[PDB]
Amino acid sequence: ASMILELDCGNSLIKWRVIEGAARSVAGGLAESDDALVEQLTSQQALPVRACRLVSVRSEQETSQLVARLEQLFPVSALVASSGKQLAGVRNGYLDYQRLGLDRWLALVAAHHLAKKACLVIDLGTAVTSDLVAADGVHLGGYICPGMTLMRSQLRDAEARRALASLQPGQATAEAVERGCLLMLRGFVREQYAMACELLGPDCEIFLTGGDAELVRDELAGARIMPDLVFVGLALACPIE
Amino acid sequence: SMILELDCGNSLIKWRVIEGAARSVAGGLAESDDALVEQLTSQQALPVRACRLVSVRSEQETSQLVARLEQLFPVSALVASSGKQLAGVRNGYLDYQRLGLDRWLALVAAHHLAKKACLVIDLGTAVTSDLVAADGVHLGGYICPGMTLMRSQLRTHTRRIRYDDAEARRALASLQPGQATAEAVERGCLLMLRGFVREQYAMACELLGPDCEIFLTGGDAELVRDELAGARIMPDLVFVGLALACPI
Repeated sequence: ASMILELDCGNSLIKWRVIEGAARSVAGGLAESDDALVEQLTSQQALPVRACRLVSVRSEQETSQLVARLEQLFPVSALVASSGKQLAGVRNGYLDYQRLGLDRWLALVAAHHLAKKACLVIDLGTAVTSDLVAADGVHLGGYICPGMTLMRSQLRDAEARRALASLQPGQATAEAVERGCLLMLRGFVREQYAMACELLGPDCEIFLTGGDAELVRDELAGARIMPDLVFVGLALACPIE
Repeated sequence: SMILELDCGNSLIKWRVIEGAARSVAGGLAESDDALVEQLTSQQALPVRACRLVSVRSEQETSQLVARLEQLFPVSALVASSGKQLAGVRNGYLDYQRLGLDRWLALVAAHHLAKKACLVIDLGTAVTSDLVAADGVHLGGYICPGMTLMRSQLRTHTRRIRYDDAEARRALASLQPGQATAEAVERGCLLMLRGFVREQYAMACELLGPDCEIFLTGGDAELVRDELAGARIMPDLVFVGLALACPI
């Protein structure tokens, strides 16, 4: 049969996966550079990839280049997600709908599509984003702030996890920074939940995504953790056969 | 005769001149060793006959600043140094010398003034928070980015984040969901900042008791003080500690 290669092209990373059928992932990875990406994908050209869809927050030129390299590695005609005032019953909340990062857009649309209720959508990645959508599908807007990665490379994995074994006051540089930043991130999440309760109601659905979701999930007992949220939205934005 | 006081941070150099025990009559933020020596020129007259300072810079850069000072004033400059104890306060870092000297003097000043357990947060380019038990024992602290650093990080992360100061200030008039880049970024970062402060307050109530005194310093203290009505805002906290570290 034919499989689909999906990609999320962020500012500093490219996440990809190949799915069989509707959404069963059989392979995927994270590339810190296009060369790393080509390197990883080259090992999967054995897979019957015959379709491709992706979302990108990079320049129109940078994306076309990537698309070109993709269409070289696989016999496909890549679909590229684009800005919209509406998608799957969800209304873009930006003054200028095109100003909304496409990654945030697809994820928040995916969330409302799945919940059909008001929801809080938080992406804990390199950068952190939070978006709120009313029960009627209207996007209220959102927020942006740095993630653990950006906060780190500014003031400075198994060893860092050790510094994070406690959130009590640090007695050494490494501890102060790691615990400081995580408490700042955890603080942000609580501010988002409070804001959502106020504008969406206490029973709103909560969606967490991004590689650092695990660091804050304990704060919201009922939150739904979905590493591939954006990809759910990408299927809606670029439907295939 | 007056005293010239300086706080040499990694970037800016906050200074002031005081008459008597601590009455400030002049001061300012010098973003560079140059925007200082000359900055002590503009509004000038003040007859300083003593000087003390704390610095978190290389022992090189230190005398590099002390240099153009030992010449501008007939004073034998006093420099604050690390310590395991000061004015009844115990340094809480495993290696007492790794603790930022500015943080150190500010938290010591706080306990010196309260004589109770305290939470001390400095809302500057970078944000720091330290806790001190009622017996004067520093439990340690936290370090994280402040507003300017968070903006800087995001700016560097993506070219899609760029706007005017005017648009930036406009954005902070509300904390509701942003509907434009400046609104999402400015409100996001401020909520993260306000969020960090609430976590610190919770951590303090836990380890120090709900009775602990709260001290806020740094230029961005105003952005978060409403969260702690009882908070004591002290822009010059570090200088209270400098006098304890270098008495005159």
